[PDB]
Amino acid sequence: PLKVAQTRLYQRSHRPNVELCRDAAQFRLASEVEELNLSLAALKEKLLEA
Amino acid sequence: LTHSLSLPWRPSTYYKAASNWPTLDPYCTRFTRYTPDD
Amino acid sequence: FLLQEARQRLNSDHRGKMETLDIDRGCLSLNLTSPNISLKINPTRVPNGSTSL
Amino acid sequence: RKVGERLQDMHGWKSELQRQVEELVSETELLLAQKQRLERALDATAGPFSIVTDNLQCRERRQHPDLVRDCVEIELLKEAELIRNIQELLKRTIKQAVSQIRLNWEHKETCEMDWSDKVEAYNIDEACCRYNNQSTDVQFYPHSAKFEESASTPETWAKFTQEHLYRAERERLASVNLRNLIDCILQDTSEDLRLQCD
Amino acid sequence: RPNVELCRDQAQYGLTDEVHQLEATIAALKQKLAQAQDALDALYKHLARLQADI
Amino acid sequence: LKVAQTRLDERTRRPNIELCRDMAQLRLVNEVYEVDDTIQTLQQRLRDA
Repeated sequence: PLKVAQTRLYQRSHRPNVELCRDAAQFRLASEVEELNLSLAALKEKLLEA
Repeated sequence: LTHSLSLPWRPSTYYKAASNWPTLDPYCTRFTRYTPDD
Repeated sequence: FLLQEARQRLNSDHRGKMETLDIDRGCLSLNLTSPNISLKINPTRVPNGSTSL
Repeated sequence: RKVGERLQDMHGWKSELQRQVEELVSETELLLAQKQRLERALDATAGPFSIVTDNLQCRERRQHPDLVRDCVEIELLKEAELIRNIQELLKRTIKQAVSQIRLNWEHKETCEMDWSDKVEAYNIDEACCRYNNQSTDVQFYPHSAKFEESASTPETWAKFTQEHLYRAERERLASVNLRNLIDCILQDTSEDLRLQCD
Repeated sequence: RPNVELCRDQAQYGLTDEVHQLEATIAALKQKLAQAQDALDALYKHLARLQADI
Repeated sequence: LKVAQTRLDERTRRPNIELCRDMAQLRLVNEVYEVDDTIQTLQQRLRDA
């Protein structure tokens, strides 16, 4: 899921120069990465506690 | 949806865009770092 | 009267060829950078008048 | 789901942008022939002018008692003035026709550009929707602020196309109005020249 | 091009061919990319394995 | 109009929160549109003259 969101955000950065827009997709695609990352951080610290 | 505001604001593109096509509406409101290759 | 008509049926050609030239030399130009490049709608599509060689 | 909405919408805008520009091809084609009907009237009005000039040149060739100012000399001069006034009216309408065709193609190429950009994006957003966790392809593209750097808000995005479509149909209605003007100007100048010749 | 001048010319039959060719080439590179990002995924999975074992 | 356009184009590079809808922004847009009005009324008199 982290892999996908970076590839989704990268391709959308190659959208044409006026067609490059701040659609809600971009909004979620960003928030998505944040959650996925902070969730792996919570999972990474629990591996340290385990 | 909601056009919120992040503390690092990067409005660069809009400028170049309206530069090639004047006809354009405001890009106003209503990952804090760059890749080294960028 | 006939010779006058030949002139107005031979000029049509001249005008036609002179225009064709423009939409043929301009084409040779259009080189990548060309600021008007674009993926046209139905590009490969024989129009109506399409004659032959 | 959200990317999908964008496609559906983008496709709604793309399919509709495809109808505008193909229709502008058809109307320019109707104006393409109406400019040619405009000229071939100028093609066929030089013959009557050479008839009137020959008739005036041979009617000065009369003997002494019959070299007279009569009704034929009046209507032959009026026909010569009417032919010349037709040709200048027909030359001006041709120069209006070519300007309408140029503005049809300029307004057309602009609309097509937006469609080119849209096509590129469609393909990109289409692929982005077929990214499965159990799919390869995806990679760890290092985070970058350019992933969020945008150049239009969804609203402004539409506006761009909306505007393009508005002015594009303005060229449409205009040519229609001019093709009515071309049709009326041919029926008048042909009939005035026939009534003068009779 | 106007009236008759709109003629199927050596260019039309040629350009129309180039289009088909370019679209096939574009397809080849797209499929090739997919056969390479696939390899990178394998490379990564095997690295993870080798590293966990180390 | 030459000053009024360059004045705004330099102020479009204010970092982050500094890029503000202060009344200087709306007045210079008003300044740009007024010179366009003035240069359109003055070319009207030249065509009349």
